[PDB]
Amino acid sequence: RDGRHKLRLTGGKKKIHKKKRKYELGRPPSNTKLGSRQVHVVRGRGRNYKYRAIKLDSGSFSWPTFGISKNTRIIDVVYNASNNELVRTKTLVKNCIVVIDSHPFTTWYENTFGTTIGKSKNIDPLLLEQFKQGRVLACISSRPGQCGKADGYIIEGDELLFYKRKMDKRN
Amino acid sequence: GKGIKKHLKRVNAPSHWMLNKMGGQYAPKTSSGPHKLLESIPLVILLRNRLKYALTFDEVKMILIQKIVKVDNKVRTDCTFPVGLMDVIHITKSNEYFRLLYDIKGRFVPHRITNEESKYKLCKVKKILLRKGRLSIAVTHDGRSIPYIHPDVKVNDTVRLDLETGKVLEHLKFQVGSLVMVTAGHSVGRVGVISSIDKNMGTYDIIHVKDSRNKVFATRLSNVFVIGDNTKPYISLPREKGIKLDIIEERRNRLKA
Amino acid sequence: PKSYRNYSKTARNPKRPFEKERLDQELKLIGEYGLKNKREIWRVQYLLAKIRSAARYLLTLDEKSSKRIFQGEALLRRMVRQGLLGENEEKLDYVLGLTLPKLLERRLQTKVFKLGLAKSVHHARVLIRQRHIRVGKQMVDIPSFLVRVDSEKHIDFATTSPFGGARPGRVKRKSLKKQKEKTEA
RNA sequence: AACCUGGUUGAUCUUGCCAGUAGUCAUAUGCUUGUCUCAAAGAUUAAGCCAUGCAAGUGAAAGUAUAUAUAUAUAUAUGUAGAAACUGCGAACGGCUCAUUAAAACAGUUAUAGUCUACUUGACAUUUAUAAGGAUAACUACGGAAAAGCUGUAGCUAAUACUUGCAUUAUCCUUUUGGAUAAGUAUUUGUUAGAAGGAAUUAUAACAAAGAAGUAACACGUAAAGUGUGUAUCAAUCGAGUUUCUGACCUAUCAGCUUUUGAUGUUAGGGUAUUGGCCUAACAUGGCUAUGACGGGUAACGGGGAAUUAGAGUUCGAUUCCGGAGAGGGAGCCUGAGAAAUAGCUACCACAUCUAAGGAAGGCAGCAGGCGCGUAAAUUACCCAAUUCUAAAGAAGAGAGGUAGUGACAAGAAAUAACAAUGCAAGGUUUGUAUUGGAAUGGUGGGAAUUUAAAACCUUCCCAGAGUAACAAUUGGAGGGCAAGUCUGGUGCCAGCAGCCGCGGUAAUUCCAGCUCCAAUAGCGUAUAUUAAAAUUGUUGCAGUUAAAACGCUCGUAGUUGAAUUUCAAAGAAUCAUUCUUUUUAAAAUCCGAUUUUGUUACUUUGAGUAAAUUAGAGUGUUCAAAGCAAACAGUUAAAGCAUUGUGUUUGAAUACUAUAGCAUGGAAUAACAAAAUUGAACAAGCUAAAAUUUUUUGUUCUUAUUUUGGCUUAGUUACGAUU
RNA sequence: AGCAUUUGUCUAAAAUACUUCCAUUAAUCAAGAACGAAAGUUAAGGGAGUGAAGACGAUCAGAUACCGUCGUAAUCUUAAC
RNA sequence: GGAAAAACCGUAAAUCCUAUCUUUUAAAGGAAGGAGAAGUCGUAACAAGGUUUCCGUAGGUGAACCUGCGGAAGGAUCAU
RNA sequence: ACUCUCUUAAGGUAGCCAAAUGCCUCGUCAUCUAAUUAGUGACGCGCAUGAAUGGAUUAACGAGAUUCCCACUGUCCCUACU
Repeated sequence: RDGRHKLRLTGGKKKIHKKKRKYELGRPPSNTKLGSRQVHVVRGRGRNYKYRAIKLDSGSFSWPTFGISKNTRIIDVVYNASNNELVRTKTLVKNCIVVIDSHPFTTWYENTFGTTIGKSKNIDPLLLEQFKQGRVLACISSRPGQCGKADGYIIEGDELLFYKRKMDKRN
Repeated sequence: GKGIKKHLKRVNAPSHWMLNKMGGQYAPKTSSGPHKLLESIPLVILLRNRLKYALTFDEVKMILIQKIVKVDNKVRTDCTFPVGLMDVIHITKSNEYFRLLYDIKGRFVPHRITNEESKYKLCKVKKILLRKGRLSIAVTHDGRSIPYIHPDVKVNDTVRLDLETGKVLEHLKFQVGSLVMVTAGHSVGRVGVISSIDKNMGTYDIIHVKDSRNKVFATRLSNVFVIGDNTKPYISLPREKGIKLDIIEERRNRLKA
Repeated sequence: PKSYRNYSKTARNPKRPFEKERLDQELKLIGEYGLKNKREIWRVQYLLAKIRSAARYLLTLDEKSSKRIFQGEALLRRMVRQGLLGENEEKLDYVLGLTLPKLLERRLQTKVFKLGLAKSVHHARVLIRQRHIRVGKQMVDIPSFLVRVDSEKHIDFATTSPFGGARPGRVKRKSLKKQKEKTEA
């Protein structure tokens, strides 16, 4: 599997000897979808344990601008940076764009500052407009296939504008 | 399979073990432990091949079962346990204390030491790590971990260490006026004063060392062991006092006895 | 696995087999020093040649050179121990000057023949094989032992030899005579 | 020891080969073989096939014993053993082969700021309890199947196996102390703050989220308070994976290869222990190539190294060490720290054993031993004593390993007479040699002493014990090359010999004998390969008018090679007449009128850091040598030294080499290269925008203002600026 | 390689001479290219002499040869090879 | 909580079909080269070898060869 | 090969083959096939081949002549049903 038995830098067909070694691995790939939390333990080399989430729904989501996090159910997968197949199939992967249920954050803000740490950084109107309708656009950052949970952050400013334009000239 | 290699051929073993060609086929392989394989001796070699208190490995086992050997103030029990670059061997039946030192040819001799100086050792720090709660710890070439070290002590500074408490008594700066002992380079087993330091970006650092006969040689920083300050060596040096005769003179001396 | 004990050729075969002048010379040398085979001459020749090669290499190196002074002196001291060079000579060109009769002259059989004991070179060679000789403190049967200068002073008879006064004569004849005398009387 | 001879001819000189010669840790084979030491040995052919046997286990304070046995004190107390079995740890090392494999693997040289790491070492931990839950083996009973290291039930019972789970410490304030408050290790996310390394998105510190896993419900009896076993994190360590640089055999009658099926890159993922086309998607359209890519060949594992060498070199390296690869051929997997493991497993194909035919079991390139293949190779040995390994580690295991047996593979030492008398021989009392005749001795036979895991050998001693010293030396030769026969018979161009020239047709210096002689000698022939000889592969170091060989001629790309020129000298001391060494002599910057820095690279010098064995080499009377890595010294038993009534003492195992590449380092010459005028500077002056310095408006904090330093725009001023 | 009548036109060339200019621009060159006698080929002309083939007459034991008489192709220009 | 069983991607053994390459190897007949003898036919070459040789080329021939065309001297001339 | 001989205007050259050309003839030898008067390659004293009456070879092309091989089938075994 890993690291040999593909063509020479010159374009040549390099010969093979040295039968595949276990320390190569190349373990079988895992999708992971949106459903009810279900995770499998994997035993990696040297007794490194890894967590294979095969379905998830409830993550740790961070509002970066205020440095605070709440746990939230994730409503749907809406855009993927790479292939359209993953988003179509409703499967999570690291850099994917999901939508989160914003009631925890809304509740936090009202409790803390009032109105619907380093105080008063004043939201953004586009983000605020999304916020009223109660389900908000977020980027997963952690690796589900490694860490057994999917953790992410609310999109902001320029990054927000980019994803909104790509996601939805327009078909 | 393709695991770790546990055997060691007698020929493939280090030259400074000083084993013969024809004595069987396999050496003692040192167990893993506080000093590197290539930079120690296994306790079997020390007892049988150097001191000569055993003629066989079996006699070494018989000696070892009896808790009459102590290295570093504590009893040891495995034959293949490492002697270490600087340590105190204590043989309790005959009340003998040895400190281990290099000669001037490049091998380890067990050197007869008084009871009073036997209660301390010299430890080079290899690293200094900052651990949780902002508490420093130093890491020694003696495999030993040093909690709560002075911030005044840095990586090439050596430290005098008690054996009862494991705590530091004092330290010797690696300042360019300090006695240095050569540990593994081509000129291993010498003492000099540190002439000069040359610092090279991204690469090995070399230090120029001067002998008591005013001969100069250079050596790589990795293998340099501070051994005292300009007044005296802080432990008692063996017979030739770290000073190396040149071959012609050595042969001339040997004849002229 | 293969043994780590080393081994080497003593001698080198001579090249150009039938060269008359060399061949007759070798026979002449055998005639003087009592050697069994051309092989004995060849080993001695090889030994001399190695010394000559070493000395030649040394003399190429410059004077006052550290390696040169050390090794040259050491080799020369070894020659003094062997008794190849006299006291007055002490320089590498007398090492080059070493010559094959001079080396043969330091064989133990030769030394015995010179000192006495035997009445012939051949007599000396059989005497040495038949265990009558002693270098003092040690006994030897090898006629190709070479004598070192400090050991030329202690050539003797073996103390367990007849000439040392051990078992004193021919057991057969003395017993036969004694039995006959007792019977007769 | 830096070496040459015979053969073109009537005779000659060349060119040129062939022939001779020697070696070959390089195989075979023929004859012969007495000693002793030393010791390679089914690799070349078939990585062909294998009968039988053996080759990995493990419990001496310390997880588990109502199988069972047992000793003391009064059924009871202690204990001591303990078959059996669970559990634990190993069995992933060793050992073997060399098929594969030609930038691969390997060697030096980096990197790991891209990671994993059992045993061992040292630091050392956080959100019912006078003691918790079962269920299982051995074991008991009934069983089944021709047979397997097959296993079915049901009843039991333990564990350091499996599974639960019990406080308490730290932070801030009055001020020893009195109050208040906090309290998850890795790991992962988001947010920031920031002891060291050349460089940090590093150690680390805080905030907001998640979060494994743990921190003893365990066993001994240790010090006149301790140990074992398990255990989170860190470090160390035995290491492992990737990974930088540079280095290879033959072939152009292999010249364009590589990219749909990842080739080269970019982005994002997934995957990994981690980096990466490692793998998916999307996007680029590249990457490599006559300085030989891409193919083909290899009777090719690589290297340490080996043989041969005057110096260059040339060939060889299955084979002691290191590294790689593989276990009939392929493939896939489990367990565990470590495996794509082969005396683990599953399947296929190719083989193949037992079977009552239903099914079962199999893998010697472990060691023996067999068949086959062949030019070509040993005992179904004995032993774990040493050497080491593995274990719950003394005490058990190990065909790892040692020791023998077989052994003319190689290598060292070394007999096969010696000697005196006479007689004879030759010489100027001599030297030599067929008669005699007393000494010397292994080999050998026996006994020991000893050696040894045990025996045998070695050594040593005591008996026996040579004269045709039958206790018997052979092999190949005797024209030339080439050292020794124009000796004697037989054959008669036949038989034959003959590396080569040639010999053999009736005197054969060559055949076949015999006699004599000669070379080497317990060794000597023969074959095939290989090195020298071969300056006949030629860098050193060939030849090309005519002997082999100048392209028909010219242009020309790659290649190789390339004029001159920029800093000359002067003075002092040593030494034997020279040599070696020191001082000063332009210009700028920099440091307190004095003090010290100044292109790049090749090249070269030193160095550094280099596995041993090998190899060169110092030391060392193994009986000598091949060797080994040791040893030496005094002492009929004590002196002597030095320890404060005691203790042997000196010791040796050096040194060098370990590519050309990489690393540091002094450098004047030699080379390159950089810098270099249809123009480029260097400085002094002035204005301008950036930074520093001083000040500071106002009821937890927003300003403003002068001054000083680097960058930029604009006239002047300099030995201003270009080698022949 | 090759080049010999006359004159013209278009071309190149070398030496010399040069107190003329440039300033190393060079030397030899695998790859590749230009030219390349004679014969031969392909195509158009052209065709005197010469003359492989061939035909005869001789010479010779024989003669497919030397010698002789005749005689196609080629030899010449253009255009390719 | 969980044994049997299945389906899907993914590893992917193996079997067969083609295709090319590789390797020896058969084959009537053809046509070479050498080796062997005293066989046949010539007279080609060496002398001006009885037509100077030899080259390149083309045609012919029983073969050695002969002839054309243009070269060379290694020619038999270094020369009115 | 080489020689003699009668004789022609000249005596078949380069080629080619039992060919749509060969009587003798189902020529002799191979090969294809299980069996070959067929196919193909050779051989060639050829009843009676052969050089613009064209000879020899040919890529492409063919409602052409000929043979074999693969695929395929009621052509056939052996017919039946519709």
